[PDB]
Amino acid sequence: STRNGRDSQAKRLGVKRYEGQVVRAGNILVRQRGTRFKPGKNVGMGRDFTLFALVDGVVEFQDRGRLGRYVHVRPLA
Amino acid sequence: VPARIICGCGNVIETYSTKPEIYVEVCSKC
Amino acid sequence: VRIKLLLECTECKRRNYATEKNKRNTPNKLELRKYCPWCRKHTVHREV
Amino acid sequence: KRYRALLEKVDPNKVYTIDEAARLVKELATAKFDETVEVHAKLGIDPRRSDQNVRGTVSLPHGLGKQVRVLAIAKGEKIKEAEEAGADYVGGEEIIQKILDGWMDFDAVVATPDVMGAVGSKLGRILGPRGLLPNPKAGTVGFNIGEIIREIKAGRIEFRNDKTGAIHAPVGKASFPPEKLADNIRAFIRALEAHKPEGAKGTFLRSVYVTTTMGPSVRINPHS
Amino acid sequence: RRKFRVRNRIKRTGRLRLSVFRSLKHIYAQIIDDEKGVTLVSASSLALKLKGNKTEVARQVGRALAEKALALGIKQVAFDRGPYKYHGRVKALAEGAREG
Amino acid sequence: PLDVALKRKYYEEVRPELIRRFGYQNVWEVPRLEKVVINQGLGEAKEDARILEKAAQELALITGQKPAVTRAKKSISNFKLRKGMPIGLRVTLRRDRMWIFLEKLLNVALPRIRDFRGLNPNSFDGRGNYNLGLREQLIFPEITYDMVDALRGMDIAVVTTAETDEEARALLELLGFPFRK
Amino acid sequence: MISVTDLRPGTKVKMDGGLWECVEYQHQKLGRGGAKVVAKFKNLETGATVERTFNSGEKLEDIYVETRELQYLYPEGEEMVFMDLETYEQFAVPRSRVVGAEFFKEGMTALGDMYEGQPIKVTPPTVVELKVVDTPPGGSKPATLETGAVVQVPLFVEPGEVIKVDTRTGEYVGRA
Amino acid sequence: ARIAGVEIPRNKRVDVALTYIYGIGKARAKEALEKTGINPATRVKDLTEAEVVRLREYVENTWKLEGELRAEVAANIKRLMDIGCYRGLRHRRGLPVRGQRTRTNARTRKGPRKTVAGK
RNA sequence: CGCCUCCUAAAAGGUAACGGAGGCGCCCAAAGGUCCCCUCAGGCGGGACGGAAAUCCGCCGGAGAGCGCAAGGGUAGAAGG
RNA sequence: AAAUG
RNA sequence: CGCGGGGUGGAGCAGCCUGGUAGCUCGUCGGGCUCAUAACCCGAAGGUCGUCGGUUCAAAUCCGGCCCCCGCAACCA
Ligand SMILES: [Mg+2]
Ligand SMILES: [Mg+2]
Ligand SMILES: [Mg+2]
Ligand SMILES: [Mg+2]
Ligand SMILES: [Mg+2]
Ligand SMILES: [Mg+2]
Ligand SMILES: [Mg+2]
Ligand SMILES: [Mg+2]
Ligand SMILES: [Mg+2]
Ligand SMILES: [Mg+2]
Ligand SMILES: [Mg+2]
Ligand SMILES: [Mg+2]
Ligand SMILES: [Mg+2]
Repeated sequence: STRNGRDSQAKRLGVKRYEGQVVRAGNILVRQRGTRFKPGKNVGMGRDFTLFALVDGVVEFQDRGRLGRYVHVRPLA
Repeated sequence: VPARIICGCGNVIETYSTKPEIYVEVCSKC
Repeated sequence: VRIKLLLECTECKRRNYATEKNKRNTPNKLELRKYCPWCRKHTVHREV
Repeated sequence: KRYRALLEKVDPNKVYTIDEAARLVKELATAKFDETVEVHAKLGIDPRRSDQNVRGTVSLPHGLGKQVRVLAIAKGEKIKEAEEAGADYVGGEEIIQKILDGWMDFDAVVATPDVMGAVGSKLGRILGPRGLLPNPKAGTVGFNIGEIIREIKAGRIEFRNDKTGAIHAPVGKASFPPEKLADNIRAFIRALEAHKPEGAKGTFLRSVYVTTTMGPSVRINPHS
Repeated sequence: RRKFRVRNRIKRTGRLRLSVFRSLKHIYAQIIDDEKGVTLVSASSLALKLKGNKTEVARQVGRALAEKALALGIKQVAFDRGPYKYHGRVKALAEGAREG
Repeated sequence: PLDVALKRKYYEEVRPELIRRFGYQNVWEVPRLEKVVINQGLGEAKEDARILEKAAQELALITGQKPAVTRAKKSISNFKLRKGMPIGLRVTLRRDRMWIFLEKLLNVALPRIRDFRGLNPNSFDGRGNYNLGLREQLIFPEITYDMVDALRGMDIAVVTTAETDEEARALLELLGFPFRK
Repeated sequence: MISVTDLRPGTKVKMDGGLWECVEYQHQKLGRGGAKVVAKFKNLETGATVERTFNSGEKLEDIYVETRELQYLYPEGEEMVFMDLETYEQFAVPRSRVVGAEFFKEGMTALGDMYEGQPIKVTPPTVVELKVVDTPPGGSKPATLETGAVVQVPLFVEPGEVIKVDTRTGEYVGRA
Repeated sequence: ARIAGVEIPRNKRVDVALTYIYGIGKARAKEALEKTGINPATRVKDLTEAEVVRLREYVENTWKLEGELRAEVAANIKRLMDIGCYRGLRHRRGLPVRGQRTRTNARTRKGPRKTVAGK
């Protein structure tokens, strides 16, 4: 007779498009709770903090020291 | 507005505040 | 909830609705705001 | 006599349509002062059924004015909101002393919960059977006192069923612009209809009229 | 450990900032293009001499930055100034189709 | 009013000494007055409708600056009143309001204070600033005994660009601040 | 609709159209049969009790008879009115459902069993203060209290004197 | 009507109004008015700034009182905090010190009551 | 017995047990938009009633505060006031 | 009405 | 080994869901009535709310771990 045995259906978080991968405008690039990663160039983020491409291009992960981490998208030039 | 400090220990004080009709029953005389 | 309660909004003499949720007890005792109707555009809007 | 030539202005058999009794309700009242248009209606309920009593107010589109002295009994700067609202009389548990001993020159009485305690505790039996005491249902209690006070001036009046199973309530003045009172009436009905005690068997509004402060009372169809 | 936050900028998403500076005696203003870290157009206050009102002086350096700008391709920008408070000193200059 | 009896004294009677005293180099660098604060806790925003504005129109009646109604930041069970609004009254004096005030205080106020045998000399300490309290509020001229339903003490805090106490001490001392010495 | 295995004294529920409150609860599972819940109840208005038994399944139907604190205001008809010193609502309770409605007082704070915003039991405190406005200055004499009721008191207790009276026995329990 | 130490009496004759001071008994008050030739019967609510001032003159310097006398006496009583003057060893234990009956009464120097049981 | 959080879960995701440990069935007409402002908790002084934090002043304090509620990620170049 | 030593 | 409820003045019970309130009866000590003792009348004192944690602005109360408490079960072999 216990008092536990509970949990929540996993949510499958994290980067969902890595640096150098080609996307299309719309692709959600990152799923995360806080803001582990922040919007960048052509990268708006959503209500739930979900970063998503804003234009067809590639993904770049700029690490900005104590300024956080960024995910940009340099469109195809 | 300016004012006047009319103690009792003589000594009047011309300065400012409100109502130049002040009966300071005891200025700096103790 | 109970003190909560559901409710919508009527375009003032007519149809359409919004259906939000008032909140009894606290800021209550009736309530209306401005919102856009499927027909024409923007007006007040009462509960019911 | 004098009402005879005054009573002929009513078809005892007929059923009017608000409007019908509107042009009329003005020809019905004639006095040496502005008569207030009263309204009565035998609602279908039982007093003895504690639940079915009807206590509710309504903000009117037309009519009703500062023809009332409201007292806001509160603590804090609530007073500031109240006084700025139009609180003829202001002051908490110090004004209770005014009223408690003699004083009595107002109509309404708003208040704040925080100081509400002492009120009904030491004012219960006085203004209690007077219906003046602050009651939520009859929205004269609370903190948003602002709108509250500011509103008992625009057009919000109470109306609690009596013991006979009837309810009455002034819908406006006699020299009122034609379609105003007639419109001011539906406002009163639509709100009282909107308050039907869940277990009220039979037909609700059974007898609804349109009277004048002094005289004639033309019964109408409360669905007109 | 930081007096005023500013960053009314930082909220700069739309390219080409009209970066202003409120000096006690003068006023400078440059049309910076980040994502490149280069200043495309300047035009300072007393670093051009000009009149002696202060605000009427700004108005000038404004029209001076606009005219200069335009003839470079510029025509669309975004205002700024940290403690800009967008008041008095405002340079609601003609030209420069950046609106506002 | 841009100038007062004390203001002058500072400039042409204190300014000199301090310099000659500690030997300052730059003009500025020598002790000046920044601001003198006067607040009241009251703690009386309890029941009975705590108006206590009289204490506000008064605090300022002797100052000439309607005070700022501070409120409780946290909330305390122990002594009723909590979470917000309730109590708090305080005004900040600068420039000329600062001078035309300290004068009276030092000339007419401090004088009549029950016993008052000078101002406790420890209230400085590391503070290039000073602090002191008053029980009554009638210690001032602009207000009489009759008009004031209840009493009302208050705290007076003078801020100084002084870094040391000696610097602060001397200054307030050359100004006229009596001292429990 | 809560089952029984999940009852606890204090739980209020609706049985036989009436209001109760489990006051005794004991899970019983002897032999290899199915479990059983054997409780004892109390009506909320009448005192009547009744021990009963249920299987593991059987659901009951929880009720919401919370007990706020009301307040007397004034008499009217054969009823008396109170108020929840909380939301200040108005309750017109019929003399019957007001335990010891007499020996009360137009302004005293008592307790009521709110069942859908309508008290079905209004009790004052075991003993309340009341001003005797009667009695001959003459020992164990009758004394009409300000609420019209009468009570037996000693001598010294004379007109105007406020006393105490156990609202359960209406007996003089001392003076104010 | 603030006198020595802003202690303010009023609306009644000065004679007794002075009494309303810790250091002014009916005596020092009747010997204080003739020494400035004022009318005893006069209501404090009327008297030349001079009458009041030269009044606050005497009073304050004529004798040390309230505040300074008040406080002072406590110190008087302190000194009896020597090593054990029987006049102090009664002051330490809130009890009369002028030889008063102690079995009974002596209440005024011992708060209300403590009772306790019997034998 | 459905839902959320953390661990187990073996550095992508996912992953069991009558494994460990907690939450929810709501709530806000401002606790929502937007625009402009402000920066905390604590700590050492310093101060009338004033605990040990009521209100005030001075420094020191990058986040230990806060963000309605569990926990987690998040966050003062605000998501806080 | 009203116990005991 | 589980199943539910209980530890509150000296005794026996309220109060706990609906957090800001210690309610009752007896007992105790003081004082009267009596020659005296009861009774009876007058008045008073007394509760870490089992403990140790946590939640809250605050807890007897809400939350957990323990300690004692009372009652119920332990069946098919
Ligand atoms: Mg499981
Ligand atoms: Mg599992
Ligand atoms: Mg899982
Ligand atoms: Mg998980
Ligand atoms: Mg599912
Ligand atoms: Mg992991
Ligand atoms: Mg994994
Ligand atoms: Mg701090
Ligand atoms: Mg401190
Ligand atoms: Mg304190
Ligand atoms: Mg302190
Ligand atoms: Mg602290
Ligand atoms: Mg005894």
